[PDB]
Amino acid sequence: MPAYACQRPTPLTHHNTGLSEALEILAEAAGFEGSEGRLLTFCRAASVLKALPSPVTTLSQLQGLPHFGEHSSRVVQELLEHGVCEEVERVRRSERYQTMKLFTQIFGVGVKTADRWYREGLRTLDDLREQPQKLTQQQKAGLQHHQDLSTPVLRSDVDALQQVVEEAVGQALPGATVTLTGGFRRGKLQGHDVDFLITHPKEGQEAGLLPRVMCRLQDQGLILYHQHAFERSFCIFRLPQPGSWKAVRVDLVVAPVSQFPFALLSWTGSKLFQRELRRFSRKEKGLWLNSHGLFDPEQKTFFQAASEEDIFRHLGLEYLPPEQRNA
DNA sequence: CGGCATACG
DNA sequence: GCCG
Ligand SMILES: O=c1ccn([C@@H]2O[C@H](COP(=O)(O)OP(=O)(O)OP(=O)(O)O)[C@@H](O)[C@H]2O)c(=O)[nH]1
Ligand SMILES: [Cl-]
Ligand SMILES: [Cl-]
Ligand SMILES: [Mg+2]
Ligand SMILES: [Mg+2]
Ligand SMILES: [Mg+2]
Ligand code: NA
Repeated sequence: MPAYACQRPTPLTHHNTGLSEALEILAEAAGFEGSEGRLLTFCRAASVLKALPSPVTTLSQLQGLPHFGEHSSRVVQELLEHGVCEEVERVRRSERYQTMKLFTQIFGVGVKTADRWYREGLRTLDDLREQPQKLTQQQKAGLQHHQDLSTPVLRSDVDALQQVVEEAVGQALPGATVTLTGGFRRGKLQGHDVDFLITHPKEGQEAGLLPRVMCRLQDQGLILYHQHAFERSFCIFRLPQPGSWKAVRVDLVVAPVSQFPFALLSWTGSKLFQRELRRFSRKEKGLWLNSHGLFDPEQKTFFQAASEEDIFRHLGLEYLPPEQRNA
């Protein structure tokens, strides 16, 4: 079992679901306390279990697996022996965890804002609604739409939404294309949002595109919230439903075609997969990876990629399709 | 021990 | 919290 998640296939569904879920609770709680390192270790340990070919049934099967030391091994040991880990259950029921989870789930509220509200004594969404002078416009939209945004987006919803985005994109710039990315590209059946990547086959034509797209969608009455030159939009869209509609989070990103493989790789995820790939690139290969390119800081050159396959090859990694990037 | 991903809004 |  290699140490980086980008070195091994990780499918969406696997054979250690309960164990991985428990470790991810501890990872999430570590993040709420500001410990990024602990969060990463617990996330990495969970992801190792997702990559195994069969269920862990005995503690001895953890021997030699990366990211399993005394703490993660004890969690697994307790789940195997008793079906429950006391530390995990204590986190689950804790007021701190439940409130930080509730607050950070809001679009526009991160850990730092949630923590400050927690320390001020706030606990519920109605607590926040009763003090709207303390909210940004983004947070107000996140709070007004919180209920709809807490409902999973279905893969059945995605097709309808891609068609409306394509219509606006085609008027904004004929020939521009829309690609589904994020979790749905990795095979998820549900999501918290829909992620799209937009480009045009003629380098340079995509400059200035996203404002033109957003203005068109707003004129069609489909935008419930957006932030307004720009190239990324994190919006709330109106999606039709039987006799009504619901609010859905949609992310739109524009990239030049020369950067498209890098942007597609970056926005397809998973989040852990991308962090691990970027860490691998820098620490093992001495190359700096981001959503725009892959840089050699010694030669001061960028690697020209025509496909995600090119990028895996240039990092010396076996290619993983999106469905195997569910780290 | 140092390190832990990344840039745009 | 774990790796090198
Ligand atoms: O902190 C982050 C968040 C997101 N991303 C990049 O943005 C992509 C989309 O980020 P999302 O937050 O939309 O996640 P997701 O689509 O994988 O899963 P859902 O919760 O939406 O179902 C991610 O898959 C990752 O590639 C990061 O690189 N870092
Ligand atoms: Cl590999
Ligand atoms: Cl690390
Ligand atoms: Mg998504
Ligand atoms: Mg998104
Ligand atoms: Mg230390
Ligand atoms: Na949030």
